[PDB]
This record gives sequence, structure tokens and C-alpha cells, in this order.
Amino acid sequence: RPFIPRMIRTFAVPIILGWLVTIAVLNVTVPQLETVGQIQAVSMSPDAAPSMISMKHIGKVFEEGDSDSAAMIVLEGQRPLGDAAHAFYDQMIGRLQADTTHVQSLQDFWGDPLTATGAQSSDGKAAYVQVKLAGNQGESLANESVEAVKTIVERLAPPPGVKVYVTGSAALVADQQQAGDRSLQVIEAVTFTVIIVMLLLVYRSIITSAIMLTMVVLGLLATRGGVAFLGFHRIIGLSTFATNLLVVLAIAAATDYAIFLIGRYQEARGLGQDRESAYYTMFGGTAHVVLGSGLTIAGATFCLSFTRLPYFQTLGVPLAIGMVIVVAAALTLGPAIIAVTSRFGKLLEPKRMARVRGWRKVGAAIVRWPGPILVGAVALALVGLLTLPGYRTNYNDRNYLPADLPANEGYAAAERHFSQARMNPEVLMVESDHDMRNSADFLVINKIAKAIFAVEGISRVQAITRPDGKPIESFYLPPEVFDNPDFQRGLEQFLSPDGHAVRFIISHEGDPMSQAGIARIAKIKTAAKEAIKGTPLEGSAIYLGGTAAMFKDLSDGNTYDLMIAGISALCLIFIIMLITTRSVVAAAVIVGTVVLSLGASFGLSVLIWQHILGIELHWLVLAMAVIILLAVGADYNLLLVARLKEEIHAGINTGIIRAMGGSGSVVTAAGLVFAFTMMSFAVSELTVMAQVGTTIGMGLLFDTLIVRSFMTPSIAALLGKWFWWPQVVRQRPIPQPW
Amino acid sequence: ATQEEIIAGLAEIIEEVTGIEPSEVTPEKSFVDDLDIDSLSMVEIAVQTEDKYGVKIPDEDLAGLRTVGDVVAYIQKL
Repeated sequence: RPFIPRMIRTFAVPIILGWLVTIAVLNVTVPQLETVGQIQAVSMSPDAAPSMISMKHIGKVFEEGDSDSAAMIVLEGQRPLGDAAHAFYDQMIGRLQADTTHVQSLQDFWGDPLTATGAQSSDGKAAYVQVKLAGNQGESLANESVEAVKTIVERLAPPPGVKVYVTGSAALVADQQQAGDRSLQVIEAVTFTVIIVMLLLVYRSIITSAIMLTMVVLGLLATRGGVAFLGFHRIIGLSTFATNLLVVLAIAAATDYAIFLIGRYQEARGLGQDRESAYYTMFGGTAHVVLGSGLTIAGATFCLSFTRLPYFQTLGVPLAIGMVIVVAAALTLGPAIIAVTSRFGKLLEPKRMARVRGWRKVGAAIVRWPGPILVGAVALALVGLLTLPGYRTNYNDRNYLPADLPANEGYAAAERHFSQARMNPEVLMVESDHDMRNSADFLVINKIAKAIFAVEGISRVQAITRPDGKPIESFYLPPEVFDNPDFQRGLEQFLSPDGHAVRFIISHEGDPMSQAGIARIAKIKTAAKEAIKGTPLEGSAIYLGGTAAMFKDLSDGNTYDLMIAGISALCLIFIIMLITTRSVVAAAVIVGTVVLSLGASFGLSVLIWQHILGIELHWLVLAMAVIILLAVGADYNLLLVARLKEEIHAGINTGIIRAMGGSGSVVTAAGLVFAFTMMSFAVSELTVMAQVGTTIGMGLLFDTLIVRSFMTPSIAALLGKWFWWPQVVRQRPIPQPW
Repeated sequence: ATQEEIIAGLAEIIEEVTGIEPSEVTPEKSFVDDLDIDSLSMVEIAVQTEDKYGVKIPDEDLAGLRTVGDVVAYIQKL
């Protein structure tokens, strides 16, 4: 125990210099983390799911790019677009086709009169074209292509009375990354002032928070450089959510590790310990807890199961590596910077008057009435569970972004005239493995489209029958007019040159990412399977590419990765508790309390978000929030139980009140800091990140005020011998003289 | 004597729970009237005694004890 600190503190100056020089070399030669994430991103569509297989085969057969990224462009004005707008659009299309490294193919529809109706709006005041970029959606190539398209758009002078924006799903994720990068700095600043204002209150000094600002920014730069190095050499991947969550969670976790560290330092100062002893007691007390909790936050993220999307695999691998870098930065730089900086007088000061008594008095309501309070806390949790019958989720991202962005503003412009889900299409394929270019095949092909149509919310399908998408009936075409250049202009954009894989572009009704819109995917697949049954298309693989099926396949892994995380993270908590503490059943209670309080967290966040603000929870707000809640609630309960173990020598019930008194101020401060830092996402231009942060913050408030406060200690009191059974339990210490 | 020992233990618990020195703690005064002690603080005192030493004060009985004399007498009885 006195060895690792004896290597970190005695070499404090050289290791701080090493940290500075490595940060410098990771920032000057290796690009900044924003540009590294831009150069090294991950797909937003799967890589081992039918949806991705569909797009891959589509690219294979159609020779229209081996990727799935598809952007859109909108030209809206104050009146119907004239011929000048058409000339400008033609010039822009020619310029786009001139580029080859960025755009793989052009799915031009507005230019061609035969399918111009499928682009222009009902009122004639808007139009759109679909481009196919290079690289998967949300990947580096896709972002580069989006930037190239935007630069090309801005280079040309728009005709008077008409303005141009960029829409589409790929453009949406690109602009999402742009907004994330742009708001990263403002979130940094707002968190830095929030930590300043809370340290001014909990420590009675301003420089004590300036040093914390320096430490937090140094740790953030260190993790940024590490992740930049690892993603610059193509070792790992990143994304917009991964980057923004990494940065902000790193700030929050670094400031919470600092809160724990210098709060145990404050406790030591209050207890009379000097600087050199406060350092080592702080280490021996909370460094192991920080290690365990950082390993939990890393292992749970990394073990987000092998899911269809990199938004889980490569949202948990770089997050795990970043969290390892952040916990290493904590354990090494934090102690060293503390030893070197808090060696000057009048820099730290304790405020212990009005916070140590209100956490010791509430502790008395847990051991003399363990029954009533325990059942009350469980009743509060179940009341939170009472809204599970009315739980809802929404996979849309347009509603989770500001309207000032170019992509969201283009969506608003499109919605002004279009009343559809036009910007988010869906493609279905059927590989017959034979020439599908005869009259009978065309007659029977519309059966799939009609069967898909029967499902609610698919009121218009842009199938091969006609780009217009109006469901008239199964079209029939004479074989004499079968082969003409005009028809070929669309037949090359609907069927393979020889004919292997079909495509059925589909537009939903209302929100395409809603629960109904994604449950529609199973119905679409079943209808496709039934349609090919009893027909020459039997035995074909129904691969469903697009965005709705992309989300369906991705959400199929929600239960899988949630269960696998609730196994692996809890097993790691088992290991940590068995190592730095002695119990096996309590290692299960510490996670049972958290999983029970997850219901209360969900109830609070759906009452605050859905019932009041009228906004449901994004699916990322489910998995990520739940896993981070498990990890951080485990951190808090682990600190509580570690302190309890440190105070078991005087008794179990009295140990509970001792630990409450000794830990309540620090845990409450840390929970408030984490909650407010996460709620700082409300001005992040990423309302999905705002929902994640607000849910996590409210859950952490409920943990620091209810769960950690009463629920866990009440259980510990009710079951005494079954909470430290391996180490043998004597509820009272051997009776002592007065 | 035993009385001094038990009073010293109670005064130490008083110092721990709410930070009043044992020096001025005497059995000739009440808890709420002078020391500003909440019912929950008395509950904490009872739990601390039960854990550290072998004594039990059942619920719905601490309210009946108003002065330090009553508490010390009850402890001595058991």
C-alpha cells in the first residue's frame, strides 16, 4: 500500500513533466481529438446485420458504391422554383459528379422529368436530391463527403429568393458531430464554472477550485491526446456520441475523483492530519475505490456486447480505453499535482459545520427503524416503477437537436412543405439469383410492395413500379416498351444491369423512428417472407437496409447488451468487493439496490421528460444511461460499503451511521457536481445528450439522497450476518468496558 | 464508580454525535431543552450504546426519558 504512492509522489515533478510533454507531443503532431474523431469515425449502420448486408449487396450489384451512406440536399424558396433554379441545380449536380473521391454515386431524381414529381413538394416550393457518399454513415469518409457537399453548395451563388440547406440521415449525423464538436468547448467552460461555484461553497476558497480546474483540464487534454493517438493509427474507432460522452464524462469523472481525493484530504485536515499524511490516507482510502469504479466504468462499456452497431462495440472500446487513461491520470497525475500544488499555505480550508450533523441524524433513521424506512424506500422505488406500464421510447434524432443547425433547419424547411417522413427512406431487397427482367416478374414484384403497404404507417412506397409512390395497383408493362433509354434511366436506379437484387424505397408516415415505425420492421420482414413464399422468389434472403430496419436491428441488441453488461459489470463489482472488502452476498446486494433504484430513476426521468416536457427518451438514453447509472451508483454504494467496512470494528449498526456522517458531504457534493455537469448538456445542442445527462443526473440525485442515503444501509442493517458472511459477522463488537 | 463511567460514555457519544464537549455534560439537565437534541439524535445515541456496549433501549421508550438521570437509571437497571 505505501509503495505505489511512494512511486507517484516522490517522482511527482518528473511524472508531471512527462504528462505535460506527452500531452504536448499528442497535441502538436497528433491532431486534436475533434479532428482525430473526424478522421477516425465508425459506422452508424451495422456491419453484421441484414440491413448492412442489404446495402453491401446493393452496392455490389448496382455498381453505385459499396457503402450505405446517403445524404440529401434541399432547395426551398418563397415561390415555386423556376428554370433558373433548375439551371443552378444542374450546374451543382455536374460539379458534384465531377468529384469522385467523396461521392460514390448520384441518385439524381429532380433532374430527370420522369421522376421530378418524387423530389418537388406538393406546393412546388421545395425539392430534394439523394446522393450516395463514400464510407458508411457517420464514418470519416461520410463526414468528409458531407463537408465537401456543403463547401460546393456555398461556393455557388444561390439564385435570388431561394436558399439551400443539406438534409438526410448521413448529413444529420455529420451535423450532429459538428454540433458536438462545437459545443464541446462551451460544455467545458460551463462545467468549469459549475465546479468553481460548488468548490467556493464546499471549500471556502477560489484558488482551491483554480487548481482543480488546472487538474481537470490537464486530465482532459491527456485523455484527449491518448485517444487521438490510438484513433490516429487506425487502432480503434470513434463517433460523435462516443467523443462528446467521453469528453464530458471524463470531465465529470475527473472532477468527481478529485472531489473524493481532496474531500478525504479535507476530512484529514479536519482530523488534524498534515499534508504528507493526508496524501497517503487519501490514497489508501479512495484510490482503490477509484480504481475499482474506473475499471467498472471501463469494463461495462467495453463489454457492451458484440452488437450489430459500432455505436455499442466502438462506443465501449474507446470509452473503456479513455476511462482507463482517465483513471490512470487520476491515480498518477492527481496525487502528484496535489502533492506539488497543495504544498503552499492558505490554499485548502475545510467547511464541516452544517453538513456532518445532517448526515449523521438521517443515519439514525436507518438502524432503529430499519423496517419502516426500508419499506418506504422500496415503496418509492416501486412508485417509480408504477410508470413502467406507460414507458415509451423514441429513436428519432431530429427532435433531439436545435433548429438553428443547417441539417435541422433543412428538415424544418422540408416539413414546411412536405408532410411525410421523406428524408428517411427504407430499402428492401430480394435476391432471386436469376434474371428478373420479364413481364411476369414485374407483375409479381409489386406483391411485396403491396404487402408492405398493408402495414400501418407505410402509406406510400417509392418502389420500382413508380418513383411517385402513390399505391394505385400492381403495374403491368408491355415487353415492347420494356427496353428504352428513358425507362433504363430509372431501371438502372431500380434493378441491377442483369438483375439480381431489387430495391424498394419506402417512406413511412409520421415519425419513422417511433415505436410503431420500428415494430413495422418485423411486419415488413414477415410480409416479404410470405410474399416470396409460393413464388419463384422463394428461398431469397430478406435483407432490409435503410434506417428504420437499422434501428430495429440495433434495438434488438438492447436487451442482449443490457443483460451482458448487468452480468459483467456486476461480476466486476463482485471481484472488487471481494478484493478490497470481504463478502459475496453483499456484492450482490450492492447491485440489487442499484437495479431496484433504476426503476425509480426511470420513473423520475420519464415524469420530468415525457409527462411534463412532452419528450420521450431516446434509445441511447436507455442503454448508455442504465449502464452508466449501474457503474456510478455502484461507485457510490461501493464507497459507502467500503467506509462501512472501515467502520465495522465499532459495530454494524453504528458503522452505518459513522459511514453516513463521514461520507455524506463528499458524496452529495460529487453527486451534485456530476448531476449538474450532466445537466449542462441542456445547452449542448444535443438534446439526446441532454436527456442522457439529465436522466443520469436525476438518478444520481435520487441515489445520493435516497438509495445510498437509506435504501442500501437499511438492507445492510436488516441482514447483518448475510452482508459480511465470508469474513464472519459479529453484529456487536465483543462487549467492551465503559 | 459505575455512574461516572456510564456518564462519561454517554458524554463521549454526545461529543461524537453533535460536537458538544463532555466537560459541561452533567446529569442535572435535559437534552432538548439545553443541548438542542432532536428525537433522532437520541435515537442515534441509543443505537451507538446498543452497538458499542451491551444495552438495549426499546422503541417507544426513549420519548419517556427526558433528563440524563432517567437514561442513566434505565441503563443501570438493565
